[PDB]
Amino acid sequence: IVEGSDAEIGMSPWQVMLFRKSPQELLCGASLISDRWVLTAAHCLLYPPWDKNFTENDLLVRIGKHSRTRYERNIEKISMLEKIYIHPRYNWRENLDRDIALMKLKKPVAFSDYIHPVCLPDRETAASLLQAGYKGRVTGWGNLKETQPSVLQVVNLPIVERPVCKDSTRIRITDNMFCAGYKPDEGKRGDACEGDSGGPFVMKSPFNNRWYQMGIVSWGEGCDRDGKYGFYTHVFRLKKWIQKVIDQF
Amino acid sequence: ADCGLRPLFEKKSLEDKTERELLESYID
DNA sequence: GGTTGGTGTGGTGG
Ligand SMILES: *C[C@@](*)(O)[C@H](CCCNC(N)=[NH2+])NC(=O)[C@@H]1CCCN1C(=O)[C@H](N)Cc1ccccc1
Ligand SMILES: *[C@@H]1O[C@H](CO)[C@@H](O)[C@H](O)[C@H]1NC(C)=O
Ligand SMILES: [K+]
Ligand code: NA
Repeated sequence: IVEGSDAEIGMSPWQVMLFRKSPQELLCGASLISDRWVLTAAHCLLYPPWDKNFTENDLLVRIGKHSRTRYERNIEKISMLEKIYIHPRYNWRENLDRDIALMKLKKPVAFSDYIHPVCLPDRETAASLLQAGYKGRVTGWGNLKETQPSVLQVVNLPIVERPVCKDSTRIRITDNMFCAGYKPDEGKRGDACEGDSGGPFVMKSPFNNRWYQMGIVSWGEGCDRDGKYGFYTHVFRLKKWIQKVIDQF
Repeated sequence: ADCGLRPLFEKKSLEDKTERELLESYID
């Protein structure tokens, strides 16, 4: 996260850390959607151009964390994965279309002041809140600049209209993506960056006070560049696939 | 069920330090 | 202690 700040304790209790077993390192963010299911970006698990291809046994998830690196004894929960589910039409070759994956924990996690699931949006909530100029919030332990933090970072960013997103990049945008970020002379800055993928872009409903995950950190070109925007997987548009995997498996 | 409500914030009627920015984007 | 124990500097920083 570029130009963000340190998260408060328990500010993002659905934030999950995807951690590699060997070598021991942070891979990506992720989000807690139920006591057994964690959502992330597909590219965090499968990206053949970088020779990335993880199995359920290569990974742990770390739930409840604040510190990037230190083991937060009796606060965080480290869970092994039962199974990973990558969208069958995840398009890693072209533009990361449908950059989405589900991870089923072996055992359910107990909720706490530090661990609590985020809501997934329905049609009513997405129509209402996912509008250009409204702001959401992104969180992660990824880089502080294009190349980092001691603790989880947060930044709030405005949703950008589809035309501007489309014009800001030569990558082909799809309806399974949105972009967010300040325009070049808008008065503020900020962005997700490498290492923040799979983290949630959330919005607070002013009608029922709940947080909804509208996006997944998916991709950008550099970080916090003028005239460029962060791209996010559009969770609502992929919600049928989410529901099918959870209902089946 | 009680998704999206934070024990240390919503549940305690406490605001985090920047959430007001979010709510303002909806109404100025 | 702490966002958390204790033959308490490591197991994971100080
Ligand atoms: C895996 C994530 O940590 C990362 C998030 C980067 C977010 N950036 C900004 N500015 N918000 N995603 C990536 O690094 C993805 C994975 C593959 C390459 N990639 C990129 O973002 C490239 N920089 C651009 C790109 C290349 C290929 C296909 C789509 C995008
Ligand atoms: C990823 O790895 C699995 C084995 O874990 C293998 O079956 C497959 O060849 C790989 N998939 C891709 C798309 O490279
Ligand atoms: K200690
Ligand atoms: Na930008």
